[PDB]
This record gives sequence, structure tokens and C-alpha cells, in this order.
Amino acid sequence: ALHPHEKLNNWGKWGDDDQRGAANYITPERIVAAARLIQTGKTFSLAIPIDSNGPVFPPRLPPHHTMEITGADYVADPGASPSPIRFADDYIYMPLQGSTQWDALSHGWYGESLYNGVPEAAIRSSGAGGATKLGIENVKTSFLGRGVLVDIVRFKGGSLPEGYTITRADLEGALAKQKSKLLPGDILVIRTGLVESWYDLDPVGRASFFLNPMTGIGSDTVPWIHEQRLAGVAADNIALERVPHLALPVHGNLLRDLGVYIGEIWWLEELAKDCAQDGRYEFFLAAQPLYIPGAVGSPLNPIAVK
Amino acid sequence: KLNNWGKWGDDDQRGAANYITPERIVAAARLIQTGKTFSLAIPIDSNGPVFPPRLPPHHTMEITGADYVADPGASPFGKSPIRFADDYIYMPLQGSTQWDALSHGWYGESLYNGVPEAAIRSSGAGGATKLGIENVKTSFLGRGVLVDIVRFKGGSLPEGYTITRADLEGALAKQKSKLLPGDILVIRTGLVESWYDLDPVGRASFFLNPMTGIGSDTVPWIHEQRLAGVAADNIALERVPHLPVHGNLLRDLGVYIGEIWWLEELAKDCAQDGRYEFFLAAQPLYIPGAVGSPLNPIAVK
Amino acid sequence: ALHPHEKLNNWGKWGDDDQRGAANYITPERIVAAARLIQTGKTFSLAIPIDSNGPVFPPRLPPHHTMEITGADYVADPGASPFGKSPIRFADDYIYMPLQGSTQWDALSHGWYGESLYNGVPEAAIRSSGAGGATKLGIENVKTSFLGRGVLVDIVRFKGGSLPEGYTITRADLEGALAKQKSKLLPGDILVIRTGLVESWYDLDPVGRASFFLNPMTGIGSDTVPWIHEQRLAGVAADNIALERVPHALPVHGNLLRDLGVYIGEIWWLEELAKDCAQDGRYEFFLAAQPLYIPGAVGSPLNPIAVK
Amino acid sequence: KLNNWGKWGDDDQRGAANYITPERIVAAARLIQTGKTFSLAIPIDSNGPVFPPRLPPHHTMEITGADYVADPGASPFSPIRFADDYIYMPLQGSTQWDALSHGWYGESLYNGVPEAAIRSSGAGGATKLGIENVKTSFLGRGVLVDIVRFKGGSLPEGYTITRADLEGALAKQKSKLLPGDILVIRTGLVESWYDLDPVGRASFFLNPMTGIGSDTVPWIHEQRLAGVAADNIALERVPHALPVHGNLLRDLGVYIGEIWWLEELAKDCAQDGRYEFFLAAQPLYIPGAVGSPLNPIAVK
Repeated sequence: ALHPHEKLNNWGKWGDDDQRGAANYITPERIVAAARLIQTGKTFSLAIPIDSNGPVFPPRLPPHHTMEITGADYVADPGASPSPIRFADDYIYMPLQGSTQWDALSHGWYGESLYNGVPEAAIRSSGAGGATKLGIENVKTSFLGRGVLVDIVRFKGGSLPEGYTITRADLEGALAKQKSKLLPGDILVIRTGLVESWYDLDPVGRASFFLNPMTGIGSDTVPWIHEQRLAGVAADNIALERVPHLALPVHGNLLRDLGVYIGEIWWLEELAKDCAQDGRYEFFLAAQPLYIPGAVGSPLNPIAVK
Repeated sequence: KLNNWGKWGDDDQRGAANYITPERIVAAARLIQTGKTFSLAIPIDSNGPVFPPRLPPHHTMEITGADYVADPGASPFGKSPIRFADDYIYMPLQGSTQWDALSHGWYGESLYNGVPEAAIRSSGAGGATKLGIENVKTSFLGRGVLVDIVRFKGGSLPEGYTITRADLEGALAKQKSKLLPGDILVIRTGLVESWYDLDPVGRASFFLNPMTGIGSDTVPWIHEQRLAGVAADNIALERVPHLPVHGNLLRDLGVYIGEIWWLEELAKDCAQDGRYEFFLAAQPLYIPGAVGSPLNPIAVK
Repeated sequence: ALHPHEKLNNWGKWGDDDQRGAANYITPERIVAAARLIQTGKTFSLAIPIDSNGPVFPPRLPPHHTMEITGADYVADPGASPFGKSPIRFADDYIYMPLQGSTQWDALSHGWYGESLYNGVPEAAIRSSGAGGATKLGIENVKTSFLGRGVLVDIVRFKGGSLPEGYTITRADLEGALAKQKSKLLPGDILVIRTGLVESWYDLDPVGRASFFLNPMTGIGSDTVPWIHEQRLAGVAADNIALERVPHALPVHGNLLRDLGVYIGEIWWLEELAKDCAQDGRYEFFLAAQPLYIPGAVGSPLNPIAVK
Repeated sequence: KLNNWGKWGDDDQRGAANYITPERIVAAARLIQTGKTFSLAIPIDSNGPVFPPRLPPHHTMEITGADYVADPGASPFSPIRFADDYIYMPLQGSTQWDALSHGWYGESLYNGVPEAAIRSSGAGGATKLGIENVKTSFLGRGVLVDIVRFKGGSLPEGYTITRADLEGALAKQKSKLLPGDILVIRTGLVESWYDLDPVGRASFFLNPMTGIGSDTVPWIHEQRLAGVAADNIALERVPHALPVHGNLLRDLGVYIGEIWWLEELAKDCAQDGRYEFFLAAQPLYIPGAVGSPLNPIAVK
């Protein structure tokens, strides 16, 4: 299930000091080509709402929004704070892996080294620099380029059964049905439907949700991802890889060996409906991370533009 | 009383974001000819400028590579050959590069389009139940234009200098830049560029000084130009003494305010190739009920 | 049954500008008397651990502890210099938590009904943190209180070693248990009630923990309120989550906080204290249950210590 | 080399907290004769001293009274109306105890605990020497030593408080230290903070700061103190090297308290001549933490 590093890796492909990995496949020419896909100006946000009500993998805590001062305060007391202008201010506490996200190459690995031989000792507490190598700031202008939706739900004409493993054949079959063709630097966005089952669940159902096996991609997608020179793979599930009822070889192979970024908890329902209606599954994607030095991932609001 | 109330209907919660139309996004995309990209964000960390008493953003790890050096058997999520690092942030949503929502500021008892201030509540009571930033989760992706006031003036701006309508129009003309409806205007004042070289005393003084920014007479012009948003590389956008513009932009016009953007590298590039118009991806995070958002604006040429 | 305010309240008892409520029952003489109960020097912490594993009423977040710098950092990088170059090595940490997220006192600013809080304080006085928080009845008003005499009433043992799910603890139960224990309450006492509920939480799996908060929970009922008033208690704490019985109106919250100005303690841990009291027969002790000094807050975490 | 490793056994994680015994708590309780109490905490808010780069504590509300003014129908969770709140803070961000896991030198902490035992919270935090090991400690006898009044005025900037000063102050007060005591030291430093403007507050931490010096450590050992707390930020004198931190936390297993507020207690003791008191200075029960906020209460 875990592909041997020596037979399948991108270490050294972009130099022995590179910290960007497969983001290097997104070059200026790939961005210009993506821009030519903005023909209609349609836009879609591929994020879930950042609030305390969304899926987040235990033991991670849900994002938590609080206000510092509100409109209600001025109803209560017109004389709040220091001028005729009235204002509201707020705060957030959240896991950076707590919502729609990119995971950096510093997020996961196996053994004592990360992508391109970076030692795990380089990934420290925040007060010691956090991810001092392979931090998400290395890709603060990346993931703006060409995106491609693969709608596995519509390809399967049904429910992915509980814990279904999405294969190479499934991905290629869906792209063929769509008459889509991948290019180097593409960000692949996979619709599994899993997040579309969350919000209707009651509290017991939401506990069960994470105890269940969960649909996602399998090990035989990893050579394909390498062959297609994708920069990142995102999905509308929580762990990208299929999760059983714990090896996680796809995480290890993508992040450490290929230097390919992982996107999770994206929201693809409205994008997928639009692509079904206009037949265009390739689009311009603005999926830049936040500029967070030493972080091992970021929340974002990916925008698909057609 | 100059205002846009009702312009887009009595139920509208998006304001001047409605100037960004699909056709205008298509036009902006045609500006992507080289593929050059520039992040207009400052780093999110505890060392950036933030208006007191706002807390600096604060990053912590939940588990790190160092933990596995210390204890190879670390199993945050159970026994696995896979090793992981996870992290967290606490920050003001007004604590870094930001958009301010229309729910961020007003005067009197009403916000944009007659929304009562009673609609803007604690997070447990819905936060901004109207005019929350989620209303523009697909906005601020379109055409951007830089106006470089430092370059126009030929020197660093005086402490507390009021940037006038004449300065904005004059600088755009010298650049041969033409604004279009729906544009996001990004203003280089230079103020934030001074921050990172400051020592702790300098950083305290930074917020005691008057601070350069736009003045009241820019508001009719911003209205006439049908801008969707105005952002700057200062902390408060408008000039601050040792806030009429906030009130008029957010409440009366429904025009968004961007603060603590980073424009130094973009400004050098635009001076070189002569192009101050670009495609801008400056979408907010999707945070329902929030009164603003962090972001990472990307200028694309 | 919500007890009518006019028949049962302490408004004005300690003046119409008072913000401390029943904490005023704890007097220097009552503290001196409580200190005389320190005869053996046995100590018991009545707190649950502050971590992300404890009971917290949804949608409140679990407390969350993170490190800023750790020993592991120096294993990975001996030269780690967080402050900076030094032979001394440091570890530092942070917490994010609800102040109602663990073992707690709830201030009189935490709960009320209608438009007024204890002693006629307008609800408009309780604002966002940036506008002063609880500008009246904040927990700082009792930064020196809740150190005095405590009395355990072990309702679990009184009822034979267990309480049914959702059981309503009555006046008669409280008096009956105190009589069995040969305990006598005095004005100013902090009453600590063992319901056993928190003793069932930690073995639950994620589904069980979700169910825990969806179903009825044992606690005190409405007819305990006049008794609490009678007895001139300063505060009432329990090892459940809501103090009063919760169904599958919450009049007790309203009557205690608003009408009487009596403080509510929740998610205390009483199992070891109760075992000790069963063995030595002493249910009255010195209690150090001071809140944190947090101006404008509507409650506080704490580590209550029973001293015998 | 002076140290307590092994004094309380190889498995011990409590250090000098073991000097506080039941009999010593009983003795301390007899000092409660007036029933007067004093909080020795500063307010937890964003306005207090906190050593950079630590951030100030930050209080926010989840729901407030104002919400029901704006919207009578607010239903966060009823006729009952509720206010709920949150705190984000460094555990070293206010009045505090520092655990034995907070500081050391070399690769070993108190009693030979490896520094590899002190990990991220997701990996157990301080898996040994966490503050939970003393969740019932620091309730016992406290003694104030008022160095400000002993010196007859405010201490000079960066003044090193010596063994002779501590002994001299105790002698002037007619105080007698006993084993198990918690020593509480008034330097006055925190009493200068709140009147400072933002520039002064920046300078405050760049300046040398008054505190105890190296020659106090053998005396702290000989006196069998459980912990030493002060109303400065770092306990030991800080220059522009921190041997006292290392010797106390790693070698002796003695706890360090910082940012205590002693103004009102010190005034009371000067008036009635009593500098010994019952102290309730328990930490919060935070497993794997390397310190804790608290509200220490002195009772006389």
C-alpha cells in the first residue's frame, strides 16, 4: 500500500534546497493558461462556513468565533468605547486543519525525514519557529492556477458506499466521461459527496460520522498523481485518503515522497452542478493559503472562476 | 447623506460588491498576460502591526516534528507509521491583512441599507446576522488598481499626512491609470513598510503618532468611480489624529475597507512594467456572522 | 416552579448598591470558625482536570491547552533560544477555554430572567468584553470570597450508592442526608452536593458523550430554593453540569442567581472527598474555592480545596 | 551542585512541595485569627505586565446581557437569560506558579527527568513534572518579606536582592521562617506598572529588573521553603544568564511564583506587625501544564 520511496519520489526534482515541492509545477505559463478559462466570469466558493457547526476530525476542536464589541453593545449603552463612529470587532480560535484547508508538506511524513530530506527536527514548537522548513509561507503565492473537478459521485451514478476506495480507474473514468484532460500543475478537486452528508446529522450521527470508515482515494492513485504532475489534490471529505474503521500510506507518499499538497473539507456541490450544466470541468482556481510563517497548513476560501 | 441605500434593493446585504459583475471579472482576467504573482499580505504571526488593544495573532502547535525526535512512539491520533504536525491560531479578524465587512462600522443606530445595529450581536446570538462577511464570500476577485502615493509625492509621507482626492486623482493620472466600475483600489502610503525594522519602543510610538491616510474629500470620488472596495498599507485606511470616512464608506456607500496590505513589491513591479492594473484575488474567508476577515490578496499580471 | 420574586428574594438585603449577594454571608468570624475545622491537614482537590476530555455543555468548546515551547524542542535543536541565547531552557504554554468550561463558579452576572439581574442590575450592564464585560456583578466582586466553611451532602450515599438518571433532588433529600451524616449547616456555608453524575463521564465513548447531554440529568429541584434561602448559604456547588435537574425553564438558575444572589458551582469532583467523609464522619470542612481575579467575567474556573 | 534529587525518592515529581505536610497545614490554619483576607493577584485582563513575547490575557464574551436588549428573543441554548465567556491566555501570563517542568538547564529537569518528557500538548505536554502533581499544594503557611519597607523606599532599577536583605527584612519584621513555608517577596516592581504609558511599558521590559540574586539560593535550600513568589515578573534579578531559575527549578525542585500583587497585604502587615499567614495558593488542575494562573489568598 505504501509505495517505496526510491521507485516513486520527486526529491531533488527542483533542487536539493527546494521547499515548495509539486507547487513548482505551477509556473507563470500555467497561470496564464488558467486565466484564459475565465470566459463567463461565474464564481463559486469551495469553502464550508468557518463556525462551530462543521466537520472537524477529532480530537481537533471546531473553529470558534467570538465578538469583542457588537452592535448590541450600543443598543445597551450608546456611550460604548472611545467618537460618533460605532464599530464591531471579532476574533477566531481555530485549528489550521479545522475547516476547508491546505495541508503543507510539513504536515505529515514517515520516518525521520520529510519531503526532500528535511529533518523532522526542523518542525518545532511555534516559539521555536514552527515549521522552520516546509512551512506554508513557502507557497504564499501558489495554488492559483488551473483546477479540475472530478465528480466521482456523478460518475458512479450513486452513493459512494460507506468507506468506498476511489481508484485510479475511477478518477480516469470520471475525467473521460467529463471529456476532461489534465495538465501539469493542475489542482485536482475530487467530489466524493461526504461533506454533503454532515450538516443534516444530529449529535449522535456526527459522532458516528468519524467512527465510520470514510470514502476517499486509495493507494493506486498515488502513481497516477505522480504521472500527471499535479500540484495538489483536494477533496470534499475530511482525510482525502480512504479511512478504515492506521497505515495512511497515501498521506505519507503524497506529502513526503511526491511533495504534493493535500486539500480537505472543500465544498463542491454547487461547482459540480454548474459543471454538469455547462460541461466545463476545468477552471481558474484561486486557492491561495494564508501567509502564516511556520504553519503546517492553512484555512482558505478557494474560488473557482469560469 | 450621499448614499447607495436601495441602489441594489432594500434587501441587499452586499453593497458596492455588487459592482463586481461576471463581465468585469472576465475583463480583469485578460490582464493576466505574464503570470507574475504578488502576495499583498503581511505575515500572520505575533510580530506584526495591530491597533491596540487588539491582540497580535498567535500561532501554536498541537504536535510537532520535535515530539517524534523526543518520543518516536508519539501517537496523537493512534498508532501509525505516519507522523503528523498540527497547529492552531488565535487572532483578531481585524488583526492582520484584512477586509472589513459592512457590519464593522457605522454611525447612529443604523448600518448600510437601514440594517438596525441590533442585528449585530454576540457570536452566540448569531454575530452579524445581517451584513456578515459571508455575504461576499465570492467577492473581491476582479480588477485591482494600485495608486502609489509615495511615488507620486517623491518621498515618505509626513506623519499623519491627509491623502486627498487631488492626491489620488493626481497619482492615477501620472501613472496613466484609468479606474473602472467594480475596481478595487489599493493605496500605497508606505506606512506599514516602516514597521518591521522598529524596536519595541518604536512600535509603541507607531500607534501614538498621527497616521497617514485618506481624508473626507475622497468619499464623493470613491462613490463616483463605483469602486467596490478601497484597501491600503496603513492600519486605519483614513487619516487618524494623534472617523468620518469609515462611517461614510461602510454605512452610506456600502464600500469595503481593506487594511494592513503589503504593497512594496507590487509597487516596484508596476513602476517597472508601467502596468498598475491587475487581476486581484482578494476573497475573504467564509466566516458567517463575522465583521471582517483575514486574507491573502494575490495580484496577478 | 419559578418562585415569585416578591415572595422570595434578597434584593436590598445588603443595600441597593450591593454587587456581592450571598457572598456577604461569609464574614471574618465565619472564616475563623471554618479554620478551626483544619484539625488533620488532609486536603482534597475538588476539580476535574482542565483538558479537552472533560464534560462541557454543548456548544461550549472544551478547554484547549497548547505549548509555545517544550523540552522536545531542545532535543530537536539544542540551540533553541526562545528568549534567546541562554543556558537555561524553558517550556511555556497557553490555554483557550470557556470560563464555564470546567470546574467553575458562575457569577451573579451569568444568569437571570426578564430584563434585570440580582438587585435590579439592568441586563444592559452586561456587555461585550470590549465594552467592559459584566460592568456590574462581575466575578471580581468576589475575588476574596468562597474561602470559608464548606459542607458536603452526599446524596448518592444517602440514596444507597446511586441516583437514577434525571433524579430530582429535593429539600427532603438534602435535610435527610444532612441528618444521616449528623451534619449541621450554618449561615455563610458553601454547600457541596454529590450527585455522582461526573463520575460516569470519563469512561464514555464519543457516542455515549453525545447522548450524555441529550438526556435528563440529575440535580436539585425547585423546592430546594426556599431551603437554600433559609439556610443563608453563600453558594451551592455540585458534581453535575447544570446544578439543577435538567429535563429531556431552569427556574432554579433564575431564582438562585437573580432572586437570592446565591452562586452556582458546577462540574466539581467529589468522589474522593466523599469517601474520606464516609470514613471519618466529618462532612464540614474549610473550603478554599476562590475564583480567579477576572474583571468583567461572568464566572471562573477554579481548583477548590477541601481542608480537614 | 547543591540539589534535592533523591531526597523524596527516585519516583518523586513534587520536589519541595513535599515540605508542606498535613501537620504544617494545621499549624498554618492556627494563624487564622481575624478572618481578614487578601487577594494577591493582579487582574486577568489585557492591561497587565506580561514578559514579551508572551501575549496579554484576552477575555471575550460568547453571549451577553446586551444581546437580550437588542433581541429579547435571543436563544443561545428559555425564560432564563445567560451570559457566557472565554479566555485566551499564556499560563505564564498573569499571577502565576511555574511548575518544575517550566525551566532547567542541560538535558535533565528535576530528579533526572529527561527534557524529552516535556512535549507538545498533543503528545502529553509535561508528561512528568506537570503542575497537576501539586494540585493540592501551596496551601499552608506563607510569609511576606517586604523588601521595599526594609530598604526604606523603592528599590533602585535592577537592584539585586541578597540573602542579607531577606534575612534583614525578616529580622526587622520579627518573622521566623519555618520548613514548608511559601516565601512571598515584595519588590514593588508591579506597583509601578499600571501608571506607565505604552512607551514606558515597552521600556519596562528592556530595563534591568530588580529581583533575587544567586546568593539567595543556598538560603532558600537551608530554610526548606516550598516555593518563592514575588511581585516582579522574573523573580530573579534580570539584566540588560538565569542561574536562580535553574538552581531552584531543576536542582532544588522549588517552585517560582511571579506577578503577585502584594501592596495591600504589605500595608496590612505593616499595621498589625504580623507577616506570617495562612496562604491558599493552589494552582489550577491542568494536566501536563508547566505552570498555572491563580488567585492566591492570604488569610490572617
